[PDB]
Amino acid sequence: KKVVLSSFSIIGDITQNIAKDLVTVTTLVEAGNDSHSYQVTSADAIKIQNADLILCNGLHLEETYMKYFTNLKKGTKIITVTDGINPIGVSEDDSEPNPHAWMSLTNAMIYIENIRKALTALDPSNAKKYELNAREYSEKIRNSILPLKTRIEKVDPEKRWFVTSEGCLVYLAEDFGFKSLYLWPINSRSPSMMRHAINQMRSHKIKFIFSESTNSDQPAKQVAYETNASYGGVLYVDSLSKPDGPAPTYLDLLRFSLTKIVDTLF
Ligand SMILES: [Zn+2]
Repeated sequence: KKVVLSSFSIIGDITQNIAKDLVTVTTLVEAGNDSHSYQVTSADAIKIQNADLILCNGLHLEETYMKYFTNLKKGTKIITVTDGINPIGVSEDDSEPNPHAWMSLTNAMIYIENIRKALTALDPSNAKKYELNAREYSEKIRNSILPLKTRIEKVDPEKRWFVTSEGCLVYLAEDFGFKSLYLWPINSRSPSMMRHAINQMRSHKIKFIFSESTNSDQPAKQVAYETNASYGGVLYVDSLSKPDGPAPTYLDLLRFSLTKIVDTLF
């Protein structure tokens, strides 16, 4: 039985829905651990050696721990599951890529397709099962998320802003046709970015700013105070929640976070 290692919980869960126990799906950065800054342990090194296929986000998500993906089993490839996704930079222009491509309905389909493709090349005798599984999961995501997009698209053009702490929604904004404002591009910053967000929120009359499940809510609340806006609450973006939490799957993560976003716009 083949072993497929996903770099973090979001990719692991997507892969599980496509493979459905045809392969063993493992995860490097488990839910609750930090996808942007991870220390690979000795036990993790065993997962890496056992991997017949390694599934990474790319867009530099794994840059600080890519060095551990060495001395690999012969034939084991590292697949970048964001292939075909136009990067969005961390600056406001050339700059490093923002890694959070999975916060997008469109990109969900691309993650799924790339994983289907890689699983099929790894395990070609199960091609028909991966094909079926990938379509079913794609439809499942679409059925849950599209009604949220439909509500979101009713927002008036003046209020088309996602304001967050980390720049975690830049791909969602591009996907749905919103503008995004944030305090720092990637979780572990700067006074000027905070000042810029405060001025932009006042200039555009923005009413809400969120924080997220793995960072502090204090900067968002301070910005809310200084802008006469409201704190929007906590979104899930960088990790699945614990199993008894609100976002224990990728589908649930998208559904929860987008629901919470719509429920502040209306
Ligand atoms: Zn992040």
